[PDB]
Amino acid sequence: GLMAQMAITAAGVAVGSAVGHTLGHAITGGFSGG
Amino acid sequence: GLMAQMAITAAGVAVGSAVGHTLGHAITGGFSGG
Amino acid sequence: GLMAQMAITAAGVAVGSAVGHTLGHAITGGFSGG
Amino acid sequence: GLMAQMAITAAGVAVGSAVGHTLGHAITGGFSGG
Amino acid sequence: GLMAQMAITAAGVAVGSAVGHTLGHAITGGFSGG
Amino acid sequence: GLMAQMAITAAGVAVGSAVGHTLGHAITGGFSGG
Amino acid sequence: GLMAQMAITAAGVAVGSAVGHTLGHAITGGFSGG
Amino acid sequence: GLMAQMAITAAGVAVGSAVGHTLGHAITGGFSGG
Amino acid sequence: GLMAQMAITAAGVAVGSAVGHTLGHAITGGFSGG
Amino acid sequence: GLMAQMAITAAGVAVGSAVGHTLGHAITGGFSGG
Amino acid sequence: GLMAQMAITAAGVAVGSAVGHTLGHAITGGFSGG
Amino acid sequence: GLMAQMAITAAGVAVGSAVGHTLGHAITGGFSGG
Amino acid sequence: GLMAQMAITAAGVAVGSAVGHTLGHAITGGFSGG
Amino acid sequence: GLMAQMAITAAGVAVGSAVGHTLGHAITGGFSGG
Amino acid sequence: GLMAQMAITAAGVAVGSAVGHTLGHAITGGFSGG
Amino acid sequence: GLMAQMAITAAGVAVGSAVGHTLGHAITGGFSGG
Amino acid sequence: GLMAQMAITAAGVAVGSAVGHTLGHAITGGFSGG
Amino acid sequence: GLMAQMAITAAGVAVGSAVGHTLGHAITGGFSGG
Repeated sequence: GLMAQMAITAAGVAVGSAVGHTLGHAITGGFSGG
Repeated sequence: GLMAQMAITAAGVAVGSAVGHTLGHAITGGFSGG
Repeated sequence: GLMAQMAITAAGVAVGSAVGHTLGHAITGGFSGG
Repeated sequence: GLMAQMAITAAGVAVGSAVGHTLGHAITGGFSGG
Repeated sequence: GLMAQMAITAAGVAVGSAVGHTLGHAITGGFSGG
Repeated sequence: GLMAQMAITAAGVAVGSAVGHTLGHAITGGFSGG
Repeated sequence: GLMAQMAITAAGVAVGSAVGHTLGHAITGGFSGG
Repeated sequence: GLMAQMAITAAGVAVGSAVGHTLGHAITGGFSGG
Repeated sequence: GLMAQMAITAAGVAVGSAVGHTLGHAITGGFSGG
Repeated sequence: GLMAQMAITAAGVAVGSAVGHTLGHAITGGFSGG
Repeated sequence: GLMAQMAITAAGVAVGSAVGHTLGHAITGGFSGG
Repeated sequence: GLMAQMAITAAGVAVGSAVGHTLGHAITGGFSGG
Repeated sequence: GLMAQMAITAAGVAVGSAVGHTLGHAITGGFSGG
Repeated sequence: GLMAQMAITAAGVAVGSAVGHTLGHAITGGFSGG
Repeated sequence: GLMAQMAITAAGVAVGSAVGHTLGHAITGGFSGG
Repeated sequence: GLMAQMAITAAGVAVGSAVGHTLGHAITGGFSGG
Repeated sequence: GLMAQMAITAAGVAVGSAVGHTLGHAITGGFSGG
Repeated sequence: GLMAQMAITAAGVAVGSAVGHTLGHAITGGFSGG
C-alpha cells in the first residue's frame, strides 16, 4: 500500500519538442505538504 | 491498496509538439495536502 | 482496492500538437486534499 | 474494489491538435477532497 | 465492485482538432468530494 | 456490481472538430459528492 | 508502503528538444514540506 | 517504507537537446523542508 | 526506510546537449532544511 | 492527390474481442503490385 | 502526394483481446512489390 | 511525396492481450520487393 | 520523399500482454529485397 | 529522402509482458538484401 | 538520404517483462546482406 | 547519408526484466555481410 | 556517410534484471563479414 | 566515414543485475572477418 502525493507515471516517453513547462511542478505561492 | 493524490498514468507517450504546460502541476495559490 | 484522488489513465498517448494546458493540474486558488 | 475521485481512462489517444485545456483539471477556487 | 466519482472511459480516441476544454474537469467554485 | 456517479463510456471516439466543452465536467457553483 | 511527496516516474525518456522547464520543480514563493 | 520529499525517477534518459531548466529544482524564494 | 529531501534518480543518462541548468539545484533566496 | 493501393482508415478503434484475421492482409497465392 | 502500397492508419487503437492475426501482413506464397 | 511499401500507422496503441501474430509481417514463401 | 520497404509506425504503444510474435518480421523462406 | 528496408518506428513503447518474439526479425531460411 | 537495412527505432522504451526474443535479430540459416 | 546493415536505435531504454535474447543478434548458421 | 554492419544504438539504458543474452552477438556457426 | 563491423554504442549504461552474457561477443564456431 504505497502513497504518492504527486505522481506522474509515464513508462514510455518520447517528446519531439516541448517549449515551456513539461512534466513538472510549476508551484508558485504556497503548498501545505506537511 | 495504494493511494495517489495526483496520478497521471500514461504508459505509452509520444508527443510531437507541446507548447506550454504539459503533463504537470501548474499549481498557483494554495494546496492543502497535509 | 486502490484509490486515486486525481487519476488520468491513458495507455496509448500520441499528441501531434497541443498548445496550452495538456493532461495536467492547472490548479489555482485552493484545494483541500488533507 | 477500487475507487477514483477523478478518473479519465482513455486507452488509445491520438490528438492531431488541441489548443487549450485538454484531458486535465482546470480547477479554480476550491475543492474539498479530504 | 469498483466506484468512480468522475469516470470518462474512452477506449479509442482520435481528435483531429479540439479548441478549448476537452475531456477534463473545468471545475470552478466548489466541489465536496469528501 | 459497480457504481459510477458520472459515467461517459464511448468506446470508439473520432472527433473531426469540437470548439468548446467536449466530453467533460463544466461544473460551476457546487456539487455534493460526499 | 512507500510515500513520495513529489514523484515523477518515467521509465523510458527520449526528449528530442525541450526549451524551458522540463521534468522538474519550478517552485517559487513557499512550500511547507515539514 | 521509504519517503521522498522530491523524487524524479527516470530509469532510461536520452535528451537530444534541452535549453534551460531540465530535471532539477529551480527553487526561488523559500522552502520549508524542516 | 530511507529518506531523501531532494532525490533525482536517473539510472541511464545520455545527454547529447544541454545548455543551462541540468539535473541540479538552482536554489536562490532561502531554503530551510534544518 | 494521394493514392493508396490498400487503405483501411479507422480513426477510433475499440475491439473487445477478435478471434482470427482482423484489419489486415491475409494474402495467399499472388498479388501483382508492381 | 504520398503513396502507400499497404496502409492501415488507425489513430486510436484499444484492443481488449485479439487471438490470431491482428493488424498485419499474413503474406504467404508470393507478392510482386517491385 | 513519401512512399511506403508496407505501412501500418497506429498513433495510439493499447493492447490488453494479443496471442499470436500482432501488427507484423508473417511473410512465408516469397516476396519480390526489389 | 522517403521510402520504407517495411514500416510499422506506432507512436504510443502500451502492451499489457502479448504472447507470440509482436510488431516484428517472422520471415521464413525467402525475401528478395535487393 | 531516406530509405529503410525494415523499419519499425515506435516512439513511446511500454510493454507490460511479452513472451516470445517481440519487435524484431525472426528471419529463417534466406533473405536477399544485396 | 540515409539507408537502414534493418531499422527498429523506438525512442521511449519501457519493458516490464519480456521472456524470449526482444527487439533483436533471431536470424537462422542464411542472410545475403552483401 | 549513413548506412546501417543492422540498426536498433532505442534512445530511452528501461527493462524491468528480460529472460533470454534481448536487443541483440542471435545469428546461427550463416550471414553474408561482405 | 558512416556504415555499421551491426549497430545497436541505445542512448539511455537501465536494466533492472536480464538473465541470458543481452545486447550482444550470440553468433554460432558462421558469419561472412569480409 | 567510419565503419564498424560490430558496434554496440550505449552512452548511459546502468545495470542492476545481469546473469550471463551481457553486451559482448559469445562467438562460437567460425567468423570470417578478413
